[PDB]
Amino acid sequence: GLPVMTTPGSTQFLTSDDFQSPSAMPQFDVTPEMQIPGRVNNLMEIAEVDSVVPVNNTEDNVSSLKAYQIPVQSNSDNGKQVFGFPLQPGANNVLNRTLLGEILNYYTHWSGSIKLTFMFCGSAMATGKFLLAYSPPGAGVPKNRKDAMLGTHVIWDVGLQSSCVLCVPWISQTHYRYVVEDEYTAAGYVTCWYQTNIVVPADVQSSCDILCFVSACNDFSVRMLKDTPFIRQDTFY
Amino acid sequence: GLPVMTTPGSTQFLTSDDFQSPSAMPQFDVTPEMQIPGRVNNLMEIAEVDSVVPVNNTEDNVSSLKAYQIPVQSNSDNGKQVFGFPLQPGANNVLNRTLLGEILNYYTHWSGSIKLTFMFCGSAMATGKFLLAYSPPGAGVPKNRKDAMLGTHVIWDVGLQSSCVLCVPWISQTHYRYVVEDEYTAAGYVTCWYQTNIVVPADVQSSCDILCFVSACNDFSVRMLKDTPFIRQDTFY
Amino acid sequence: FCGSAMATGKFLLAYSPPGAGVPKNRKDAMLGTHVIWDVGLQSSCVLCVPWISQTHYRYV
Amino acid sequence: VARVADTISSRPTNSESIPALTAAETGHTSQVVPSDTMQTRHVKNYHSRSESSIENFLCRSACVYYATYTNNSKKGFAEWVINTRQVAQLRRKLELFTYLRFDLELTFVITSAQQPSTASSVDAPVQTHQIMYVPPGGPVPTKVKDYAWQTSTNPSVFWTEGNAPPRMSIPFISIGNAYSCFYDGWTQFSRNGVYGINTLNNMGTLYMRHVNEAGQGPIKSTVRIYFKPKHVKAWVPRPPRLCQYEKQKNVNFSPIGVTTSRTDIIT
Amino acid sequence: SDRVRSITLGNSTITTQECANVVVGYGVWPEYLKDNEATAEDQPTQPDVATCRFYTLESVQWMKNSAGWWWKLPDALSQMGLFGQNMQYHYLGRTGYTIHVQCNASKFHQGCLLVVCVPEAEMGCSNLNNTPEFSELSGGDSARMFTDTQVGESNAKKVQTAVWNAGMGVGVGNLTIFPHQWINLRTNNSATLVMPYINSVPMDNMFRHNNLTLMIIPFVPLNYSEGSSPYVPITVTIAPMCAEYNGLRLAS
Amino acid sequence: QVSTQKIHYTNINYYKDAASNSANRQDFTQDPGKFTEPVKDIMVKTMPAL
Amino acid sequence: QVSTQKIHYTNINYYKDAASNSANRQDFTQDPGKFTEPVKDIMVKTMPAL
Amino acid sequence: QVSTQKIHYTNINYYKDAASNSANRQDFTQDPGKFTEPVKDIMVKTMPAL
Amino acid sequence: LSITTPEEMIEKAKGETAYLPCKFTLSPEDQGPLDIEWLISPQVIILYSGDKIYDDYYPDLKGRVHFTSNDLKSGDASINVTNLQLSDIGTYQCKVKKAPGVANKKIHLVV
Amino acid sequence: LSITTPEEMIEKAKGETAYLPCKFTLSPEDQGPLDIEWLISPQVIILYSGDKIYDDYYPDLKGRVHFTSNDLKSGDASINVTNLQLSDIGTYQCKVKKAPGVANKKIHLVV
Repeated sequence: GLPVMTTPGSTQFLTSDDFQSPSAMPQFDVTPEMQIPGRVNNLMEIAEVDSVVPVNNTEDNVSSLKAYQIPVQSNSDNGKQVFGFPLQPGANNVLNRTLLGEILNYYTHWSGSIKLTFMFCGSAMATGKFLLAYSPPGAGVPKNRKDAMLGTHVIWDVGLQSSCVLCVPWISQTHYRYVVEDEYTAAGYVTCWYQTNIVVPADVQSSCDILCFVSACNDFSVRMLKDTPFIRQDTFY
Repeated sequence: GLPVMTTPGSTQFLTSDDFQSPSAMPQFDVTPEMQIPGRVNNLMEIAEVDSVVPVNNTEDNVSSLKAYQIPVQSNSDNGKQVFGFPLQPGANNVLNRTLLGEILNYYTHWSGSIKLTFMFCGSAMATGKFLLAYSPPGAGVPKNRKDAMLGTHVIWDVGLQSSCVLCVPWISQTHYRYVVEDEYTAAGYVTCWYQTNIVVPADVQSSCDILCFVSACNDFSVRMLKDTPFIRQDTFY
Repeated sequence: FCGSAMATGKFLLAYSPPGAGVPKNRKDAMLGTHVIWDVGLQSSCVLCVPWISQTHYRYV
Repeated sequence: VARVADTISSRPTNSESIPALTAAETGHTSQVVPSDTMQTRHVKNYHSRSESSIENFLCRSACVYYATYTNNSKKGFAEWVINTRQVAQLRRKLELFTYLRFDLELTFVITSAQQPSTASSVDAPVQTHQIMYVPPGGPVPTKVKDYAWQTSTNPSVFWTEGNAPPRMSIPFISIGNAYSCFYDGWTQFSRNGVYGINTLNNMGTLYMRHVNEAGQGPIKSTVRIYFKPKHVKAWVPRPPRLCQYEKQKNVNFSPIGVTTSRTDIIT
Repeated sequence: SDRVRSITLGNSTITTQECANVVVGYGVWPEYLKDNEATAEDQPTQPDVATCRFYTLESVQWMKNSAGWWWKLPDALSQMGLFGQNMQYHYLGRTGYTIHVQCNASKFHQGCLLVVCVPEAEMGCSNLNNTPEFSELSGGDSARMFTDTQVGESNAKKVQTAVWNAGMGVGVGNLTIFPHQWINLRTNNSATLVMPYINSVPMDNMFRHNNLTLMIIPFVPLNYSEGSSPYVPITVTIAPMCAEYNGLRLAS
Repeated sequence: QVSTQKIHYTNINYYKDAASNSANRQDFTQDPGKFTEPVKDIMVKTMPAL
Repeated sequence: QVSTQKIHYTNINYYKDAASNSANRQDFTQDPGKFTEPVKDIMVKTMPAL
Repeated sequence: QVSTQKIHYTNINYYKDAASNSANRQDFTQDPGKFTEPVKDIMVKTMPAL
Repeated sequence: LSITTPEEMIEKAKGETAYLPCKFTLSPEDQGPLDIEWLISPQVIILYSGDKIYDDYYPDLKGRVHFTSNDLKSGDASINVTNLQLSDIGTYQCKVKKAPGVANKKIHLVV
Repeated sequence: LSITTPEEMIEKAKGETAYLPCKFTLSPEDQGPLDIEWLISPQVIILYSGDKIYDDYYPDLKGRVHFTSNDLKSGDASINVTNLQLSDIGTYQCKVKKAPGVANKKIHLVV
């Protein structure tokens, strides 16, 4: 006849509690496990994997494979802008459906730096140079090559190799950032300008393309798990 | 006044729980046990015991003792089929009411190999040879002796001894198999062909019979206990 | 390959031991012994036919 | 502790070791850290990746299916085959992997609702529900007033209102070594019939019914079922489902663009 | 150097002067079945030279307006000699493949490919009620192809071959999480993957379960100026490794 | 039995099974070396990939 | 008192009887040698039965 | 675990977090030397402030 | 339960025999009694309840329909429609109900 | 939700264009569908529900009002009132309702 007292919080069903429970089938012997290859152990072994970014939406290149091709042609004037998009890896309509996006859309607070691998999938005799700049927020978007080379930037050269990994650093006042579209914690902008024109020999196409990947560095993290706003349902299947 | 909290799962009656309980009659002294012979300790001491298989149903040899006699007579042509039945030891209408069947019909997942003892209960001057084949699934049933001797088979000879134990091996992708009639986990077929004809001297009957037993090897096991689909009831007795 | 300097390609050098006829489709000859030659900086590939015969010698 | 790696200081170099340029053809993702393309300060990092693990991502209960059954009617009782394909907020979390292995923790939240009775002075006592679990192959009941309910050795639970919701635990019940959330290939050796159907993940049914009788006025109830995958291990990750589900059996869909669109490539 | 490789198996050899590194599955190398994991009750057979070699599938043309191609893996070698012959008489069997795809072009063309090997690729039908039949889901060492237009609805048993969804209802960009390599006609010439046995049971039948799928999706389409060769073919050559079977039976 | 938390905390197992214990929540181990770099020859960061 | 499960688990007896303890569930012992081979002379496998 | 009260008292932690423990109620420490005398040179009581 | 093709289009000529197949397999979780129906939407036309056939329901089709197989409990619900006419255009529903599963087949016949 | 100025006084001359601005920002806890209203108290005059405009509600003002921006989901609810007259004195309420937030703006127009 031990004396006990029932504290508030009894006879409730918390959705995310961890308690023991009586077994339904006792002495069930499960089948022994097998060393199946490819064992994930933390969802941050998926943010490390590159995935192409649909950065050419344009409302008609979306329902096709053209959304991933970035137009790069032999310009006449120097210092033109190739692309540009704000960096909100959970709210932007570009980094949303990438492999990083559907991992971020389950959490709310993230951190760490992001890499951006580019790959010149053009001809074999063509060269050129591009300026990948990342301007932290506070002002507007940069509008002239003279403006964007003030921020953080790499001057990419195309040669034997076919890539250059602009890693956006983690420059923010707070230890985290929201994944929803906010204004208090903006994360800047990403641009990419012609350093020098795209020159080609004769009998070679002047319309080349570029693909762009995205991933996380080795200091990424998330927090405050929630559910995704993408998948709806009205009745059962 | 210890503080406690009541977790979900209280004031419920789980049908298969194991808890202590207050005694109804305290200090009851039971009568001392007696070394009664024949103590079973695990229902896998019953699957080891042979039991004849009703493998001659034929819709009229069922309501008699003829269901267990396998017709074997002195044929004229060579290479005839004696019997044949699929091997689903919980769903087939042949291995169902054997002693293995009413042990399997309480569980759902089984494993291990099965032996099949045959016994030529014929005359004393008659000889012959039979080919007991077990064709794993994937194709249809074998239809010619040339086809069934491709699988696993023993070539039985009748002499002084009067038995031959075809042991079907355990050849299956999964660690278990369902006892209900399924298609994803079929277990093959069992056939038995004339190797050579059944010859007899004069003044001896040419119509002999054969009985067939069934049992489990020493690596049998079951799991996931349920109730049998055989016994019904509408009101109490 | 004594061709040009910008041209590439790949060839399948197959040696089918006897017993059947000559192979007549690429699907047939890649069943025997074969190398899949690629042309690049180097300009050669040495298919070595092995010694596969029942007798210790062969007539000329 | 699962701490993330800190960042080390750097100085402005001028050398032949270029960490930036690499070859993405090799299928080998980059491995650079910001300390290799700019000047960084030695920042101790205390962030932790604990709340992103597998057991912190999956071990959270989620409604699966819910049925209703009236009291004052013949065969008023609910059946349900056990499968996670039906609700989509949980289906998508289980498609991120191909071969899962977990034991379960069910939970039933049973409620009642008084129906439009017609007599006068209706008053009913507390109710008692039964939730019977039939393994795959057992005998199934046909009506409420049946003798497969009591005289049975299946696992069932008896629960009455006004108390905590019932809960039982189910171990890893399968024929293989992992549940398969995908299975490409037919189920008949002749390659006919249904396409993506597998015996590997079957778990039986669930029969529920009232225990009281019809006193004076019908009572429709409702039961909600909640999963909780514990001890989970995942294998062979998979991209997340994009197109909207349409059926519970297969993975049919209608094609839809990759992302929502913007007005111009530079905005 | 660091650009050349020389792969040999059985009695066949593959040599490439210009290529990138080789990607090896999920980090494991294909080997036989240990006896802690074995489930068959009998002893398996191991040809080991009669099957472990490079079979060459049929060729495909890379037109400018191409969409893609896919092969169902332990189904495409159904007719290639001793492998297909041992795949019939037995009942179980495990393998591990060494896929190699090769498409060469000059220095004046442009293009790119994504050579991915998606495991357990389940595809969706054109009609939401039905499921794709066998004839239009795979072909004996023949390449079924994607499309750039959404397949209509009045078709009864067909595959939805809209490429921007990879047929599986998943976004086509996120496919890189599986082992893959890029055929890039600028610097690359050949892509090669080494895929172990990935399945939830130690062995399985091979006529009912295509436990892999080799897809090829041209991201940057082929393009060239007038004068260069207008015909650029692709050829994939697959080679089993560490194969073994169980459970003899009749032909089927 | 007694272990640390996110000080200490005490846990006792009551039932006689394994699928009845509470969630683990504390298997902190990762190894992306099989998804990021699944190549045969080691790739050094500084030196070029070719 | 403390024993292993299908790690460890703790059990304590409260009442002062024997028919009040919980089920055993852990008497794993078998001996089919009295149902399979109930014969007087030992039967060896290889040599014939006669 | 066991500590004194306002005799002794026993406390045991059950859950595996840190925000689940009860209130502390026993952090008795003060230091007004940063609000009362926030000056650079020390000020002695007896001697005048100038 | 599962039907191989939940809906399709069939075309036959007037005066021929119309084959409207209905195949299925049985998952392990199905152990109840068998029930097979057949509908028409220009109304039951044939039943199979309790292993016995009841098939005098549609006066327009008397004897003009009957099951094909002799193993109706194995996955065969097909019907043999004979002597096709012009008043036989309409959608058919092969409704099979084995506890606790259910599956249908929408055969839209056009002539 | 939050409006920059919940109420102010505006003065324009008869025959000019009247600018009645309505700006807002979006807190993180707002994720529902968008709704924007406009009232008048001398009665809805224009709606924005489901990303589509419904604006034939006030017979006295037909075509004399229309939104300005082309990014109405970014924080612009302003209306372009043209050709001011004398019967247009009254308080306006810019009622925007995004789940689960709500914010108003009381524009008292005098002429």
